[PDB]
Amino acid sequence: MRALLPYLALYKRHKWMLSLGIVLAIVTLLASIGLLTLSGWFLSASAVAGVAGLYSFNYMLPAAGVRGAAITRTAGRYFERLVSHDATFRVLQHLRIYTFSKLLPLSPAGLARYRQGELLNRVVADVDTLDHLYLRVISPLVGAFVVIMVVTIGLSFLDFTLAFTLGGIMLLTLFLMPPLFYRAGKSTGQNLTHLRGQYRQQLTAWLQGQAELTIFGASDRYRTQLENTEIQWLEAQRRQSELTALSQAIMLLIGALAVILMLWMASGGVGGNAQPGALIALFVFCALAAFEALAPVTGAFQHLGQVIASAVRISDLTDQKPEVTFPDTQTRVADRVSLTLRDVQFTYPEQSQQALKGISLQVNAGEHIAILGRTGGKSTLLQQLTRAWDPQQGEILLNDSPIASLNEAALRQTISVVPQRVHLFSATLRDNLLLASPGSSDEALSEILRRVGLEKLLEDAGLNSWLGEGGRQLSGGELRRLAIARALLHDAPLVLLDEPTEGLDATTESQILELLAEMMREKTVLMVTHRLRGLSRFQQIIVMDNGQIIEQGTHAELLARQGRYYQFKQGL
Amino acid sequence: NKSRQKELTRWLKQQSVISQRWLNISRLLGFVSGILIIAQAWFMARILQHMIMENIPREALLLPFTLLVLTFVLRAWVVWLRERVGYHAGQHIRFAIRRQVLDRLQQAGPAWIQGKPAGSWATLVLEQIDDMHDYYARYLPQMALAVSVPLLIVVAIFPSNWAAALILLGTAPLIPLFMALVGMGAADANRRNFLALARLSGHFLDRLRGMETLRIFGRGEAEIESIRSASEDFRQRTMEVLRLAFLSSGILEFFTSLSIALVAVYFGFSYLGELDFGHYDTGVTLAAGFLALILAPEFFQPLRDLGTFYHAKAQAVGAADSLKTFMETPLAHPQRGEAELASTDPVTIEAEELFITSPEGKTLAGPLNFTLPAGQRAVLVGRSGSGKSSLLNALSGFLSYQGSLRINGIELRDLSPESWRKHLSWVGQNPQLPAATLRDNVLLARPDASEQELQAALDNAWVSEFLPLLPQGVDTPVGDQAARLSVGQAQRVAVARALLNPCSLLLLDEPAASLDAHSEQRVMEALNAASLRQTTLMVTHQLEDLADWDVIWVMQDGRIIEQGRYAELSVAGGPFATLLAHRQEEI
Ligand SMILES: Nc1ncnc2c1ncn2[C@@H]1O[C@H](COP(=O)(O)OP(=O)(O)NP(=O)(O)O)[C@@H](O)[C@H]1O
Ligand SMILES: [Mg+2]
Repeated sequence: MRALLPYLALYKRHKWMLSLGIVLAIVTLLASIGLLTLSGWFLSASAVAGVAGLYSFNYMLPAAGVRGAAITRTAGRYFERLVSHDATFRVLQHLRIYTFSKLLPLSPAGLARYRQGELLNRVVADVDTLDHLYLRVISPLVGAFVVIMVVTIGLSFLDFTLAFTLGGIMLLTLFLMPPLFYRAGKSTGQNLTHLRGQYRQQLTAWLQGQAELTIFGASDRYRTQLENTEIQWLEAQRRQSELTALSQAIMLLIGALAVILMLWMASGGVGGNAQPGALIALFVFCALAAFEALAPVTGAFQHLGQVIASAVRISDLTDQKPEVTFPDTQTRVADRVSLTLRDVQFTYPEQSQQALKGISLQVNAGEHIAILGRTGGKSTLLQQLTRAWDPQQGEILLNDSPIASLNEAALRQTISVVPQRVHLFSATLRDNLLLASPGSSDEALSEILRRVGLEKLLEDAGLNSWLGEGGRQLSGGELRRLAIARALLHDAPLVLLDEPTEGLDATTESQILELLAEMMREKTVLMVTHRLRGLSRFQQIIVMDNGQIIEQGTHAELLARQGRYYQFKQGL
Repeated sequence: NKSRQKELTRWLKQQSVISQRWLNISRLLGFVSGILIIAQAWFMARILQHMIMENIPREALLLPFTLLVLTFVLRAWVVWLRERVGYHAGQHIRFAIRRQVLDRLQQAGPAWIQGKPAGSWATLVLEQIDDMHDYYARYLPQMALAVSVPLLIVVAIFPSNWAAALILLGTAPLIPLFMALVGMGAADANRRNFLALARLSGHFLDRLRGMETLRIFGRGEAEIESIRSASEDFRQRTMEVLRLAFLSSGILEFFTSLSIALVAVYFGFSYLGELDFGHYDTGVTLAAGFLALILAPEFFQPLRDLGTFYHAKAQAVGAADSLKTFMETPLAHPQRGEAELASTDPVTIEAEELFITSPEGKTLAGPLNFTLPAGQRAVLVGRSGSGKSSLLNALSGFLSYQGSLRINGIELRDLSPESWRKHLSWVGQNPQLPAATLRDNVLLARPDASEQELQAALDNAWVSEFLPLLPQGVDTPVGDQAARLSVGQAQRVAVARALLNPCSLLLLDEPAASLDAHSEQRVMEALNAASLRQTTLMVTHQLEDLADWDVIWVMQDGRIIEQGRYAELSVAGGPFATLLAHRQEEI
């Protein structure tokens, strides 16, 4: 319950819309209890008065009270639904800005342990569940409590004993029934969420491995094991519905017990008044209508265990230490970045093979240097050069200054990068390229879209076309021209290319390497790769084996001498 | 499309016949619960009249109290009973539909299952099928109780007063009139906002999966103002929808409030004498106004709960949209013959004009002509999309072909798939270990095998190399889609079970394609020495070492175009030599 403190502090921003929506759920629910207890009294008082007391009885005050308690019961429910859902969408916006701001500084490495897409589908869901804390927990529980304490205080003006036994029964089932049914359905809630995952993993293992199971003659043996998990999964859903059946039945008997007690006790007298005519129906009709406040309260405590559970997953993921910290130096961006590396760890050691002598490579201002690794390699330069994590050994310098000196405002400005996994954001093409340079005009976006070759994306209001999810998808070799377009729009002196040609057919990858030549002609291009198609134009080719540079030199210079690159160029 | 909506809800109401005695008991018990409501409201109305009008002491009313307590007990019993009967209705429908889904998905075989991601089938079998529970457990039982209970109320009030019953019944046509009148202004606010609320729905997860891109471009602080702006848009756009969906909910709470307020005024004023209609000239009694007042909130409760369970009809028509589409796919399966191959030795496979076709009917491999004698290790090479694996599947019986593919002189379609698959074993492109523990995966082929043959089986495949590296040894859990075994470790265990049993054929999709450098040597030489025991057909992307194999069978876009020993076409200048050049261009 203390896991919810970081997010209950997020409610302080909207504490007036959130508390208004709870007040409107009380006024609505007091006017429902007061419409049926004023009607019940009005019929008893009118019948007792009769035609004899047509003039003595004041019927226009109760008749104007059943009209008022019926308009606030009707309009109040409408406004309670509007305020409670508006105040819920404003907290949701806060919950998303909050979790996004915390998940950013720990973006590449803080989420590396979990599988992105399976972790980010829960993160979106656990934020959608902390949004439920107000509608599904706080409002039903708080609204029920101060409706019980307002009918108890009100009924105590007529009789203390009868107000306390009616309010005591209501209050004893506010504070005992919800927790006693959460403990009864805690064992089957753990079992239910376990058998569901067991069936899910056996179902995907049965579907993916269908080719092997049929040929090795075990498809129908792992099928009956899959049905037995469903049979156990359906028997844990039965026990859960056999408990909501008991919750609804017991809740009916308590609200029934509160009516026989109001009938039996209030006939003996309300207050000093013995044989009260119209005041019996005031109590029994209050008890008949008051247990509407307690209808949503047993399931409101059940959903508190899931808002708490999600409050832990969100809290642990966002309460992590960021890998890197950026000084607030405010250093102006400088052109002509020259990159120098000293004893830097190229790839993390495989099971700590040895003290990997770091690659001490120097790159001049305009040099296009290509790092030619073996399959697997695993250059982290794109990770260390963008400060995804601090290097444990060696030092990295950008323009004869340490890399840690640059603030994130300028570090992201002096390095342009194209990754292997280019992200197609769901937004429009204009918004999906202004990611690179926000200040660029629309005309400049259109030019670079032609100068890269993405002229097919400029058809029929192409710049306004929705891409990504729910929009037109770009295939391999279409994205790679979009990743480069961003790198050319967000022009930076130093350009890192992860593997600009991977999975591209020989006809289209030729255009990619030539595109580098004239577009990035004066840029400290540093392109690590595994292919050989156009390394001739790359100055100072580096051949790579397990973190130690074998040889360096221009393509013609390196090929002329017999070397590691020589065997690559001819054969294997 | 409401033309399909008629067919979808007809599908939903056709699948309900499985649990039909559960939806009948739930309809009978909704009629009993409407009778225990009226008895409950009749005993309270008669007890309250004695105490208030006739001033009868409570000790004389022990018979109506006993009956009143009894109805409350029976009323709770048929609420517990009706909740349980409702669950059984939806369970026996989900269970029977899921069996149908898993049967059409098992008969379709591995050829169709690969058309979709493995997590896109578990949505259909877990989420979609379980989304249909509350339509049968809660919505259908309530729509029965939403017409019986309100009509029992009126039929029981009409003998007492026809004006009290007319107040409740007069709102019966007015509620649908205004609810539809409002509801057709809420289909214009839910139309112009449908597209914009689908774009904004997934915007958070989109920005959240591209945080690495926003990091490297320095737009992390500029997407907070995008989440801020795409949440103000989402809120203001969905409050327009809700501002009208809460009027529809509020039409019923208006007539619930109006009717309770009209019963109170009509009865209160008629007791005084301001009103002189409604009764049958016998006079209006206090017990007849309590009965109409306890039953006025209860008249609208069935229609109020039905408004909460109505969403369950939307998420069950959603799940019927995809379950009906899946279950009516016209895909055609290969013919399971009755012929049997009892050779138990390398098969003399040969084919002419196969024209292999996918389950959907699309053709995958063109005219294929090859003759592979018994015991001849043969390989296939080519580029992606040439259907090299589509020929391996067609030999396993996973695909249907229009032509002759005679195995040991017997047509494959005429050969019974059950008996054909004891003479067959193969290694996949992606190792799939359907078992749980590593020992079981090796012994998947042979449920109980001699330990010496087992021992020799996994030692020969070089899986014992990393057995000491494992935590629990051989009997270790290989979790589903988990890295307890890496790609290297999990590929030699696929080979370990491929070679455990003697086979009359051995297919290889691409063993050691994504493998690590050391495992590639270990896995590939074990298969290479195992391709000399029986007729072997292999697909490979590493064209560098194939001199030992008998043929090459390089194919493009569905047809074998060159054949011959690796020496012959290594420098013949054909596409294979060009393809070999492409392999060497990378590293
Ligand atoms: N089950 C299937 N259903 C539909 N189309 C299929 C199926 N299997 C293959 N194809 C199509 O057949 C072509 C690829 O055949 P395939 O057998 O995958 O070739 P491959 O050489 O094994 N491919 P790869 O493993 O990527 O190098 C493409 O047009 C595929 O979309
Ligand atoms: Mg393949």
